[PDB]
Amino acid sequence: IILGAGQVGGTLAENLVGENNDITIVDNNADRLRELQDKLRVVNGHASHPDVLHEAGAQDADMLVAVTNTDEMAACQVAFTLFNTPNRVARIRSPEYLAEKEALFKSGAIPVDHLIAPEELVTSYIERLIQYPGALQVVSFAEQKVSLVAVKAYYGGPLVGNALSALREHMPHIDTRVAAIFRQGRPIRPQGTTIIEADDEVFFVAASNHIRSVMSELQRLEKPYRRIMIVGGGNIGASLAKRLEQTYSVKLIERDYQRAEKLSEQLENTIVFCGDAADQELLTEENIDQVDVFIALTNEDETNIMSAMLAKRMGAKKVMVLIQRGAYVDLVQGGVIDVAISPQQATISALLTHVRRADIVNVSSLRRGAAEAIEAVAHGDETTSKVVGRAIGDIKLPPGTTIGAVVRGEEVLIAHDRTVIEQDDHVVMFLVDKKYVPDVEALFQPSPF
Amino acid sequence: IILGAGQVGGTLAENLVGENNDITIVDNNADRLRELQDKLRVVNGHASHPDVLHEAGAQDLVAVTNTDETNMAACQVAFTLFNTPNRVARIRSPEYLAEKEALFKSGAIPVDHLIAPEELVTSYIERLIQYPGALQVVSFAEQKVSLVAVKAYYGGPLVGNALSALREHMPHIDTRVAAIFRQGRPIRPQGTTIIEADDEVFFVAASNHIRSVMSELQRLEKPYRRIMIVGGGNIGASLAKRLEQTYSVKLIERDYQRAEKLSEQLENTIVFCGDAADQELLTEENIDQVDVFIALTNEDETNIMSAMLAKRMGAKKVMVLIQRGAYVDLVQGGVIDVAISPQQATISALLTHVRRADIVNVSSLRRGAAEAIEAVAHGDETTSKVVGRAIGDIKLPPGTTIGAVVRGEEVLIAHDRTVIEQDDHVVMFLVDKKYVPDVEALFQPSPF
Amino acid sequence: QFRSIIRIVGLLLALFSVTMLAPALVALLYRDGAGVPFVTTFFVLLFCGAMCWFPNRRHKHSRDGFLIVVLFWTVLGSAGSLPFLIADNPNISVTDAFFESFSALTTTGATVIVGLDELPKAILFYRQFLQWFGGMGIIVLAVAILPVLGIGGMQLYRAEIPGPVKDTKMTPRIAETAKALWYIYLSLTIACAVAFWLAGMTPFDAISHSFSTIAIGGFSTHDASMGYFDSYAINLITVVFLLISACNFTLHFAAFASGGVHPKYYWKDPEFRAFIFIQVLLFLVCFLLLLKHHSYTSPYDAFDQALFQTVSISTTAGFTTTGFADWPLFLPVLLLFSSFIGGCAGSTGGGMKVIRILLLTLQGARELKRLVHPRAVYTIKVGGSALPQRVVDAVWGFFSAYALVFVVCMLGLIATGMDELSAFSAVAATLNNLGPGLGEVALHFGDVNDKAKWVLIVSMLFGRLEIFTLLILLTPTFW
Amino acid sequence: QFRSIIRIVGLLLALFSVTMLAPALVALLYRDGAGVPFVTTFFVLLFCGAMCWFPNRRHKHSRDGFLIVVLFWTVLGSAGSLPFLIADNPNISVTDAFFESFSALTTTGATVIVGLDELPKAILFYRQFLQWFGGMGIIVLAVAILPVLGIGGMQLYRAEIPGPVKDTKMTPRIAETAKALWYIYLSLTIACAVAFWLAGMTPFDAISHSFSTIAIGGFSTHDASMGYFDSYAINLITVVFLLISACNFTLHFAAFASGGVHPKYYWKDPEFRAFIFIQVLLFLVCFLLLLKHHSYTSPYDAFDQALFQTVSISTTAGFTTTGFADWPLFLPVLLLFSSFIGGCAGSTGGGMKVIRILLLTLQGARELKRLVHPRAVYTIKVGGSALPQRVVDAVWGFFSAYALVFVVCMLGLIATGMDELSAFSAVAATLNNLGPGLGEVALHFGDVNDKAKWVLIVSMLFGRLEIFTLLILLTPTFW
Ligand SMILES: Nc1ncnc2c1ncn2[C@@H]1O[C@H](COP(=O)(O)OP(=O)(O)OP(O)(O)=S)[C@@H](O)[C@H]1O
Ligand SMILES: Nc1ncnc2c1ncn2[C@@H]1O[C@H](COP(=O)(O)OP(=O)(O)OP(O)(O)=S)[C@@H](O)[C@H]1O
Ligand SMILES: Nc1ncnc2c1ncn2[C@@H]1O[C@H](COP(=O)(O)OP(=O)(O)OP(O)(O)=S)[C@@H](O)[C@H]1O
Ligand SMILES: Nc1ncnc2c1ncn2[C@@H]1O[C@H](COP(=O)(O)OP(=O)(O)OP(O)(O)=S)[C@@H](O)[C@H]1O
Repeated sequence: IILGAGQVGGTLAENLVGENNDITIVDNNADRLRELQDKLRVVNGHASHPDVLHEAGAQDADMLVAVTNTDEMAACQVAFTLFNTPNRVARIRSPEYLAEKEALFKSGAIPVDHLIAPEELVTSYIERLIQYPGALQVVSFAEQKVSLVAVKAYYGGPLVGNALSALREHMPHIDTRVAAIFRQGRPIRPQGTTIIEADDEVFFVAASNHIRSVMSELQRLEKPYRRIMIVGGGNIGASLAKRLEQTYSVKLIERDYQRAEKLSEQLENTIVFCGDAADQELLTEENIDQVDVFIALTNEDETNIMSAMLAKRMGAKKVMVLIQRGAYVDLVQGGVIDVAISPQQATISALLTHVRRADIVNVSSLRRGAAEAIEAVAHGDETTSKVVGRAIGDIKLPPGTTIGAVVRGEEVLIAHDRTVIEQDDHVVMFLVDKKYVPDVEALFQPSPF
Repeated sequence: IILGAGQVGGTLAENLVGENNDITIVDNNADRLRELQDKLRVVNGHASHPDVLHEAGAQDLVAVTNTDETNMAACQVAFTLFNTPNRVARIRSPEYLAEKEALFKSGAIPVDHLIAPEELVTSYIERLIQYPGALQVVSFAEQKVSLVAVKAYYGGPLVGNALSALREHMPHIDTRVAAIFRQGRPIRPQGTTIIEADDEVFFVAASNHIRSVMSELQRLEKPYRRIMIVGGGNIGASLAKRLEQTYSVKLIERDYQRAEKLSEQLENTIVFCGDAADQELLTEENIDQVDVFIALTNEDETNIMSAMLAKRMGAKKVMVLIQRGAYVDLVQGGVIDVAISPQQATISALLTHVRRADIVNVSSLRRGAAEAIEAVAHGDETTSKVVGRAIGDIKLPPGTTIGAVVRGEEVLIAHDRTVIEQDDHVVMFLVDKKYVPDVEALFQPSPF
Repeated sequence: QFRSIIRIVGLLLALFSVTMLAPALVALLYRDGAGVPFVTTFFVLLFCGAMCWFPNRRHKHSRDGFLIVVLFWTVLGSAGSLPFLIADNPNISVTDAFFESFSALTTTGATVIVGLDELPKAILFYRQFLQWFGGMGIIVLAVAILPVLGIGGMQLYRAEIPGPVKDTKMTPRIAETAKALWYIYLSLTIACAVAFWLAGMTPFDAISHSFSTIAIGGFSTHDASMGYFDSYAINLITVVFLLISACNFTLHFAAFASGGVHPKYYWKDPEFRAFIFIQVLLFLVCFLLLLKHHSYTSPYDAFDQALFQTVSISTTAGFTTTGFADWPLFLPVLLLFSSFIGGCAGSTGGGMKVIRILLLTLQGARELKRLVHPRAVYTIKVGGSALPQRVVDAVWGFFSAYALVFVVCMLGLIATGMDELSAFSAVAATLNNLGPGLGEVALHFGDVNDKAKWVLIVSMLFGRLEIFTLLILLTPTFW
Repeated sequence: QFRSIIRIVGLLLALFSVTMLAPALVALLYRDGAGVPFVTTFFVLLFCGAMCWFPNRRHKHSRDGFLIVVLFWTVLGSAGSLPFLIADNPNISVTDAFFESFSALTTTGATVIVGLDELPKAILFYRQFLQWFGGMGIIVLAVAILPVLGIGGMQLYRAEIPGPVKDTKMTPRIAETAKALWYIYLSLTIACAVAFWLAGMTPFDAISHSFSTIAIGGFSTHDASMGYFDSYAINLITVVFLLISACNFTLHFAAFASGGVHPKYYWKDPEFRAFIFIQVLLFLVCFLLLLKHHSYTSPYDAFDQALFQTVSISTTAGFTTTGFADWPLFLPVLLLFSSFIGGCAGSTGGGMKVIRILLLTLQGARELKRLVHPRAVYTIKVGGSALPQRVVDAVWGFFSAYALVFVVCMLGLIATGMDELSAFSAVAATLNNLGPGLGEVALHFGDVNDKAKWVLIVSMLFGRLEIFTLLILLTPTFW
């Protein structure tokens, strides 16, 4: 049960329902709820009082997810105290509830079975891009072992105009495969006939262990980032600084003095400032022509863009913004701004890894527009499954879908046309159109046992 | 263990410490805390974090923040990880009452005793309406005994008469003057004292028979019929939901969107939309026939400048709600008949839990230096200086005068010829409160 | 827009034809009857219903909803006349037939056939069957498709009214209200049907009068409704099966949700709490006026006759078990005014349902209080929470439109040669879906003029559709 | 409370007696008349008016205002009956007299005296004079004291009218509306009075018919209103002096504020902009129906007869210059329905003033638009600024109360032995303050039963007072 009809609850309510699982969402906002009722049972809820919560759920019994306005927990306790509902996931944003998580949560006091701390997820994610220079976006699936890494094709690049299969004739060291191609905002599924044009998002597949190795074999692993610049003093700005001052030369820009002082107190080895983001003097005076990346983490998405647009004009090697609402990302990305990050496309990314656990499909982090990458599980021996033993090239997959890899236990087999799908595999594939999932969900799913 | 340095925490921190009991208060407001640290040990604290709360509690509960939600967390943190005793925590927001039975009688939240301020004042205000002519009603730890205060005017049966001149007859149920407040300053009752005009004559009365006392003194006016209110907030709505069934209520609320919900929540009440000083609304709605004009707003200035008007038009009575409790005597009397304080009633309830089983219970009649107290006499004649000795033979500190004695469930009015027996709850009036550990040392039994 | 609509139309015409089979089956199980027009109609409609949707099987998806439901009755009402036109046994004209077709389907109950006692027992089933079909039609529409539209008139109907009490799920609409409500419908029709058998009358009259009381129609297989057998039981069953069928069916949904926990669901609905008082006070005053007048020899008959007439006329049922012979002239008029207070909303019922009247009485008194306390704030009590100013407007515009149609439809019947009194007696009987003319033993709908019977059809729709549904058809904004 | 009220009462009774002199003066200036009852009344009332306020000369100051104005007509109306009881020339019953007293003072115009042509010329002046007095009464109350109370009927009225147009020097809430309006009143009565003299008729009929046409009136010194002289001029003056006298007098306040700047004040008031259109469309359709029927030989007579009847019946005037002989039955009915839309508010006026109908048509169409655009925001256009939700409620609660009284007053006339049609023809004629019965066969109010003649009095007050003024009298909240 979802206690919200927000972009999180709505994106779930759309993504999770394939009749594979059944849920009931709660929201006091009727115009948005019956809008979210399209995507399913609605239990409009007066401030998470028990009559809603347990009757909507605990009598029927199903997993509880609470994402409403504030962090202050009360609803998960109302579900745990008098009903004993299991597998409760509750988003908690405010740091103080995180900073003492160990005291509170590993004592079992609060009943959160699994946390979804947005500031934590986004700040960890941004450090994951910095670590592999040249990576636009990194895609994470339910299986930690496999992950996609995306690059940008330019003039003079090793990958422009070349034939896809022309790279498939050599398999040097660790190997890759192009699972997706995004250009001009709209999706192109990879084919043998497709050519890599300029300004593309070439999404390579790579085993999570050896990602850096993949990018250096394609000559795209630039020199490690050294000098970083940030622009946000909020929950994400301080967390990122507290994570990068030990390994990277950080500079911060905060426009509220009383907060700029505590950032000077909380960050020992960082230089925090007091200025507006578009203060041309401050950016020049503080050596912006030698910046390698210009992370922008503000409240208003307009400000992140109009400052990160300024700071590639001056001379930063790269730029990153934080488009708060997550439905926009692919529209400002590419071109002048190299990377755009979304917290509500990362908070939802973690929720579809708990909900989908043990299910037929796991929805990847690569959801942009209609396209989404998914990970499908093949159960059952050759007697109770249409897709087991059959070679990849011999599967009548729905249109646009293309298998990119296969995860087996703890090793990643790149999908080749000559590969065999064995039982209990986690197949990683790229859907160009997401209206086809219950076709895949019906193909891989084992027949009655 | 407290968590406030406010008027609640400060008034407690002042009242409770006679070396009889020991406590530790918590507050992030340093300038107020170490000021309140005069009035014991101060733990500077951030929210209900265990470091401050939990460590202070064991090996070294009252929780009075700005908010209820923070208070609930503190009682749970103390109950979950140490299993601390008692735990009284104030909760103001109504819905935590509306589902109190579901929540609290399920034992989920660990409040051992609640102090719901909106409820206490509104019950109190109904307690004055029930006895017409009563300025203030005083409640002690023992429900059985209580003081009732009246106002002496020209033409009253009690003006200029000698106190003892009223003590010659003991008709039916009897009374006794435990306190006399005049001009704002306290006069302890004596045989030589005469009841002058515009006094606060505080009569003693068994809680059961209060109306009987006031009718024997010919002061029980006609029952109130028509009431008028002025607050649409937490106290205004609660009072309306209590009076529309028995009294003809009218309400005045100046915020429409709140005036509508009051029309939904109150079936038999007439709620309005107007400012308190709207002469047209008060005249148009027949204020010259109002019997009492309770004003229950946020700003004390507004209550006065409106309750003064309603008396002028005029109403039969007026009542205000002076939010801070420090001025109750100053505004009271004269033009405005009655002034009510939530922080002289919220603290009145907290001094009945804390003081439980102790030597003294501090009454609700605390104003300025004067306060009424209830002292407990333990031990037989061998381990107590004050037991068996007749009242007239106790060398009480100056200003202190015994008014009554509560023995089990029966109220004995103090007479000079009375004997104090063991395990008594004596009710008396202190003009000066600096004498408590003298009384607290007099009644207290010698080592056993 | 129009394309997928004609798909719906031809689809329903086919379903109507499938209904034609059940009558003719009776005209062969019985052979006191003529069945060929039903089987001639079954074919011709199936073709004419199929011919429209075959080239229109193209599927596509508020302006849609208003135009459907005027076709649901216009098309089905016209198609209903066909059996009467063909058969020579009635010897009924076209307008008399279109009238009897609409009067049946609209659950009105106003007839234009003289001496139907001895008419065949096959055409006699079709009349009552059409009331049953229009009985079900109003239920699915009023509870489900119509409220969405914005003229729900069901409890706090306005647009948003998603199942009212014990409204859980409710995501499937019409389709999760056509299936579930049928069980109440069938389980109520049979209960009365066998009850009439236990009263003693023939299976046919037992059944074909159950199709009529439950659908609040008022038809009969006898010229006199329930004077054919002046037995207290039949009356007392017809009384109790009109009161039970008149109330909100969303409250009759208090039996299919975890068994019989009725009384809490029923009595805590203010519409049912006002349906009783209005029903009691009516019969109560219609009884004291009979006892003071000695209209009937024994007060048991007076009780029988009164308690049936107030609950057959103020529930829009339209059954006559008397001739108002010994009744004051002043009683049929009062009963006719009580017709406007039709059955509870969400049920087969007449014009200004109890809420429309309940809301009207509530709001009308508030305007009387404010006159003395102008600066006071007042609200409406009906439900748990007061009504939105949209709904109060949606009743007071409904009264206005009602007395706007009722006057134009009156000065339209006057012109065709009727008299002032008979016009009022007619439109108040047809706009409210009542049936009997009422008054000092007056209207017989055969005497009505040809071009008035058309206006009457024009009117009985206006009452059956919530008046606005068809009034907006001629607006410029809709088109 | 009650004390200072009786001061006002006896004060007006004295003022009414001072009026009694002008009739008796004519019964001695003229040679056909009887003056003793007027002078017998002059004395007895002056005493009975003085006896009440002498021991009550104590002065003291909403609940006050409602109880005054029901006494203003109850007391003065009863007092008006006295002259008729005494004089034996029209020997007439008490209830026939109380009726003719109220009918005159209430400006109704419904008479119960047969053959008044040859009645004395002294009682003939008193009947018309009482209409004049009630003509002034409505003006001072409708525009001044009544709006403050809470029932306005005056453009935007709920309780907040400064007159809108030239809202200056309004300090004296009633002391400068009685003074200033009288000049308009007198300057209107004389203009028509001498105009009738220029038409040719005797001074008496010239003047005593101006008392009748300037106020809403309806009375006559001839059994037939204006068929006594079928001359186009008298009709064409009575037409224009009813249209001019029917509309808002605060729009006639466009002459006493800096001279004649009329057209801007008149036409920019939406009530007058709808008074014309409703008046034109009526006569226009009442004309084409006469021309298509060849009811009259020459279309000048048809024009004369129609244009007078629509503007004598829709303005609540009540003048009959015909017998509807060649008129379809369908015309007197339509005209009676048009009686509800009487003269513009704030003037001698009908049951539902133009605004009540104008507001009703405006709001009723908004409810038709919202049905298609549910999420749209709509407003009312009538004035400069859209109306407060208080006023829209005060129109729609007024319609409800109107059709609540009109039905209770109807089932009250039916019981006394009348017939459904005649009751409707009576209460619609008295609630609206229109004397004629208005049918092909008229109601002649002599035939009305004695007990009904009381209910008619009860009713004509309800229309003259804004219906609520007397409806709240029997509320529990008021007492
Ligand atoms: N006080 C509340 N109690 C319960 N539910 C609430 C409350 N306030 C908001 N909600 C619900 O939460 C949603 C609105 O929350 P938001 O303010 O949009 O939070 P949010 O930050 O937008 O969530 P995301 O991450 O952006 S999807 C609606 O579905 C409401 O039903
Ligand atoms: N140009 C700018 N415009 C707005 N805020 C800015 C700018 N530069 C720095 N900031 C800081 O951004 C802060 C926003 O912090 P919050 O309001 O707490 O939102 P937040 O979610 O906590 O921050 P995030 O999400 O961790 S980046 C402001 O208070 C400033 O301290
Ligand atoms: N986060 C917090 N942790 C602890 N105390 C807090 C916190 N925030 C506010 N306070 C308390 O806020 C109080 C001052 O405000 P309030 O007490 O709420 O005002 P008040 O309640 O009208 O005064 P009272 O009732 O006499 S305590 C102090 O006791 C502070 O300790
Ligand atoms: N000048 C005023 N005249 C009349 N009513 C007022 C005035 N000012 C405020 N009020 C009312 O008092 C309300 C204030 O209530 P809240 O602040 O929400 O709760 P509260 O009433 O302050 O709590 P208490 O118990 O009254 S101290 C306003 O919303 C109005 O309803």
